[PDB]
Amino acid sequence: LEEEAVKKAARQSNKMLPLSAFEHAYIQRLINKYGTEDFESMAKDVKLNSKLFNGSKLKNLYIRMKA
Amino acid sequence: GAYKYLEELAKKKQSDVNLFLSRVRAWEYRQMNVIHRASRPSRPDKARRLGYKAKQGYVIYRIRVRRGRSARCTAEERVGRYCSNLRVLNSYWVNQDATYKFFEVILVDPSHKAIRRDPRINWIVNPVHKHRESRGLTSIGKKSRGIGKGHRFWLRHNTLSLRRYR
Amino acid sequence: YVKTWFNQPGRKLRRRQARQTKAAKIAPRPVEAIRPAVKPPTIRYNMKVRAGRGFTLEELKAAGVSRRVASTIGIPVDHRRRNRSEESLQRNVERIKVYLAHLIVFPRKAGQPKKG
Amino acid sequence: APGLVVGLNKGKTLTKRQLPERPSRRKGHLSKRTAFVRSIVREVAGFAPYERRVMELIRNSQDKRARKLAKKRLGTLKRAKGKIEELTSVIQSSRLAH
Amino acid sequence: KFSDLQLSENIQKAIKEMGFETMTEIQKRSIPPLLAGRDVLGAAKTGSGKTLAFLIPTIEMLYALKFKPRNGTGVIIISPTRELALQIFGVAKELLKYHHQTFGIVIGGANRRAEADKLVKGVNLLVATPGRLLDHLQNTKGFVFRNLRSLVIDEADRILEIGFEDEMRQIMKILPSENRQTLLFSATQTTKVEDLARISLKPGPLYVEQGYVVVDSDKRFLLLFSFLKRNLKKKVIVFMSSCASVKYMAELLNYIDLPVLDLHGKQKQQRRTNTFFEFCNAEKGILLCTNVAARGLDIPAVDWIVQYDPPDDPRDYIHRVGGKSLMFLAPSELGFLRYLKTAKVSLNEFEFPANKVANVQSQLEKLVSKNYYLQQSAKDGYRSYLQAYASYSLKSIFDINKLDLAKVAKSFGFAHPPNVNI
Amino acid sequence: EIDAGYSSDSSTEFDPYPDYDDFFTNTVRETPLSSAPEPKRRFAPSKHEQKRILQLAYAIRKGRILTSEQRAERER
Amino acid sequence: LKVPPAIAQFQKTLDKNTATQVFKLLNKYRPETAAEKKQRLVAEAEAVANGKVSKKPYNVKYGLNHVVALIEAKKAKLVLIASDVDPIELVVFLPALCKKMGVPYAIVKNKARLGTVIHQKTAAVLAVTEVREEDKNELASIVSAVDANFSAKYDESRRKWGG
RNA sequence: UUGACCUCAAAUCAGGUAGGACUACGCGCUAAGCGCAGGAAAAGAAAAUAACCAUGAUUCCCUCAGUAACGUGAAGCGGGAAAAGCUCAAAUUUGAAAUCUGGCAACAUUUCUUUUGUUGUCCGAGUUGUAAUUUCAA
RNA sequence: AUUGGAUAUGCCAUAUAAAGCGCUUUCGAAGAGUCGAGUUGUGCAGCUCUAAAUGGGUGGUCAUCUAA
Repeated sequence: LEEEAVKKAARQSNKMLPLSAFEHAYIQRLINKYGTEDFESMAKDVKLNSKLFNGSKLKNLYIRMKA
Repeated sequence: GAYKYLEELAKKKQSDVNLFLSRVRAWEYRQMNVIHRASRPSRPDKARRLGYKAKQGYVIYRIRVRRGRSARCTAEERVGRYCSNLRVLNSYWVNQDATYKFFEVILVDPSHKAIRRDPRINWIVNPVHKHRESRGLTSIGKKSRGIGKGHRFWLRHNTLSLRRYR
Repeated sequence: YVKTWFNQPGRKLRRRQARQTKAAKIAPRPVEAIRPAVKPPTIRYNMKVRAGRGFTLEELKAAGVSRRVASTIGIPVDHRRRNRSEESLQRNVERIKVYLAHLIVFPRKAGQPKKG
Repeated sequence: APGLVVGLNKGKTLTKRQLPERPSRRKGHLSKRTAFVRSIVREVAGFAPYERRVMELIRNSQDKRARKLAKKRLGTLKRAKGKIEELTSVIQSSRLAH
Repeated sequence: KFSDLQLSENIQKAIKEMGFETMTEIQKRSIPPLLAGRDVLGAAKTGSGKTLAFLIPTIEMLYALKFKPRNGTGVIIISPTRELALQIFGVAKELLKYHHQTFGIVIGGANRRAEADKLVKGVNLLVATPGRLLDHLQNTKGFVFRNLRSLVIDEADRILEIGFEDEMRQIMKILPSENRQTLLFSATQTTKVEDLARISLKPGPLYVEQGYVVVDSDKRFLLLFSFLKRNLKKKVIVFMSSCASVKYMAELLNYIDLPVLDLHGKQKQQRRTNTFFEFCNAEKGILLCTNVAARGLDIPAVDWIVQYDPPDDPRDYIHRVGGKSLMFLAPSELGFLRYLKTAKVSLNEFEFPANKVANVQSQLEKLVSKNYYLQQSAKDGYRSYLQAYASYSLKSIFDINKLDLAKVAKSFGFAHPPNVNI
Repeated sequence: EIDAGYSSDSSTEFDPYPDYDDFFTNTVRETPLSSAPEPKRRFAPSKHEQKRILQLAYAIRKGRILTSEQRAERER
Repeated sequence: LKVPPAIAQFQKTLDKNTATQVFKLLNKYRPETAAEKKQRLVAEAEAVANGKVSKKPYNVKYGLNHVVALIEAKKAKLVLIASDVDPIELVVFLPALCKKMGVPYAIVKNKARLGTVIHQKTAAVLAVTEVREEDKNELASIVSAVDANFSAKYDESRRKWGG
């Protein structure tokens, strides 16, 4: 029972999500104008951050875009 | 929004606003049948907190009972027999005068698909809920038989329990 | 009226089969949930340790089991009980830790939509 | 081992814990919105016939008679004290604008 | 200096990132005995590095004893006002950036129902004011503080002058005294300060021209905006009474194409120093900061010093000035002029025409209403402004009751005053 | 003290239509009634229709819903 | 009987000309129909399906709970109360609440006229909180008329018992 | 002159539902009479106990205990069986009634050509409030 | 031949989404002809009166619950 549960975890081990066309262009457009380190200033922008995501949701988008 | 204002107004019942309305509405209620359909609850806040939703399947019925069992209990039962294809949800005092006590009864249509498909009121479709007022299973039925939790609230006594080894 | 106990052994058997039925359904996992250890509430019995209802929210926070995932692995949660002394907290935090030591939780299938 | 021991005893050493307050105990705390709503409705609905009698008795400095009416009306001295204090505040507020 | 100090790696790494790796005279005579655990009775001037003096040894003790939030608060720091406490809390956040000790601040005018919810989780580094801490000590069930080991008093002279004489005496009884390190700090050495030291510190302690403008509250910002526009090509430094107020004003002025620097930054001491050094280097520019942030910093050659918000310490402010001075004075606060008469300070009255005030209020209100981060900054700047006003030492001069809140919020960019508690 | 006396009306043996009295609304409240912070959602495009747009797009992709051009040309 | 002041204040409604002007401004900010809204969403949905920012709407606010929360938010610039709500308690406090919170209000004729504006059978009350910059003058002119023709008028009659 | 809403009506209009019988066990009103259910019913997640190192929905069994209380006659605790928790009302979705019954048209599906749904569209319900979120354990 | 809950796998998946837990210089609504009081009949019911907001209930100022 122990091994099959560990092996079954390995098979279903890709919890990480890919990005989509809308998400990728959203984060990329914010990145090109603000950089890849100043997420606080990214959040405070409203012209580009139309959905008004906070810096923590922008970081996940940036971190997720690489993979 | 305004349902908070409605409930604090309901607390003041001898007030000038409420006393005038109670006298006027008692007159119009007496001019109708003893049991008559209401288009909408006259106290929408009390109906709403007791379970009334403004959707198809829910029904409000106004009934008058001779003042001086509980009148509120008797209102539920008599409305239950009148609209016998409906389950009684709850009931609330609305008006009174020197002769009559007026109650409004919330009933649901168990055969209506909007009630049959709402998981929040689905529970009343089950046949165990036929005539909850007829069995003291409503709010005022439960209180009437002293059902509750505490120290304020028969086969077990008189029996002789004779065990197998004794 | 006399209550006669001729079905005392027929009740005993029926309860065993209900246990057997309950296992057959969820056989890799215990037929009963785990319980806390609590001290009875009187001067006569407060020196005993007995099974309680469920673990407190302070006990689960300290162990590491959030109140949502606690019930899903058969850990009851009593919101009413509390921890007036550190002895009860540490006695039952260790109980959850030992139970989690022996726990083999089997992975579930998780929806993985193709797009982002 | 994952098992429970039942009976016997445990270390009598005690270490008290200061538990925080439960949200259920917060009941009875007046709100800013509920205070506003109750004051509006107090004004709008008008006053009961017995509340008018009490306010006029307070107006003529008949406080002993006013408390006797309120206590007989509501049913307790505790309720009478609150009603007298509330209506006296109404009298002062009305007297400001009347 | 910092390298010579034996602070742990996390404290050392944070100190390098937070600020510099030097050690001032006040620190050099205070870190050693505080680290050893001996009682320290220092007397240092304002802005002499006192904040770090009682922080680095204290945080090191927290790491040394390995405190956890389930152990309650192990350190309490007492500050007289919110602005000084907030600066300390901001610095402490930088220092604890690498550690694992929870920190928190309890000050007057804040959310008591939420402050208590924070406390029952354990706040291993507590910054407080005497008024509110006593309330949380006597009236909050779930606040574990029996494991206290360090008590720090900041500016004890101001604490006793502001009216916390009895508040401290009550706090000492509730607070534990056995095996607890205490560190009093007050430049003044009055007899009452010595009495507090006797009742708190253990035996054998270680001893160590004016110009004003009368402007109504509603046009206060509009007058400022027009004045800054007129003097765009000069070196202007503006003092305010809240770090939240300066954040909004700098954010608002950057929005409308009036670039202004600030010492607020992001509560990062390195960024504030960088901004101040660049402003000193630049011959022209405009900077907004608070009195506390500018306290202890050498003011450069600046044409205009604008005191947009009343100062918290008029006794220190009159000696603070000793280009041209400015004072945005309200018609309800004309009594502050009488104080300068008592202090024997020369002054002149400045007048402005109502025609030249840039009436952009309708557009200014539309920006704040439309934008979200502007509205939150405006709301918080307005809240902190009032709370500082209600906490001023000069009750007879700056009466919050005599202040009109509708006009105040008009300056901040609100048609109607927001709902802030007191 | 008490004097154990008896009141003039002790049991031991008026403008019925007054004018409206403004003791509470005679003065206007300056500030909002709620101090609850403003949510970000009111300053952003609605997520209700974004949810609805996305499930309208899916039906357009799957052909369950006739597109505006196809429906308009079908009316001719 | 003798109607209380809080219930008699509804018999003195807004007059012909001002109500017609009020409803003229309201009809420029009617909400968007269910049939039209779908058409706007499928236009945007089709745009995003083939290949891919907007502006905040401007419509009159309705609903009893929604509007009462808008008055207490000091957001409503004009509140229009129907004069014939069947349980009168639903709006009996609205004039006094608007007086307390400094909002211009009026009691207009028929719920159906308010109901028509918002594509409903009946509306108990309507509130205008924000208008387009082009029509700021029109709302200001109407509010002045409501003050002059409804609040300045009557005034004493709402404190006297009716009937 | 027209229209909108409201209230009251009519129809052998469409779709439903109620009654009567059984009643060992259930729950009520007042053994009997009367009313109403199910495969169990009722009760049920504390406006509950306690005074302790505290306990922890309900029901049932043992014990408490023929004790206390005022011949009647328990209950807290303790041992066991079984264990499971939750839903609303009251806070603006307000940058969008996001909610739902029905008709019609397709499609799928069946203990089943008998069942049960899906999608699309149109009307109706609903802003005097249908969804989402929240239930104090927060 | 009818179906249970699982497992393996295929195809779809409206995720621009929805959660759990970190934190808070922000908030935190809680059920009335009811509770209660006076009096009659069998806790409940009748009738007269009729509330409150750290309030109300129930126990020994404290504890403990949070009704309608």
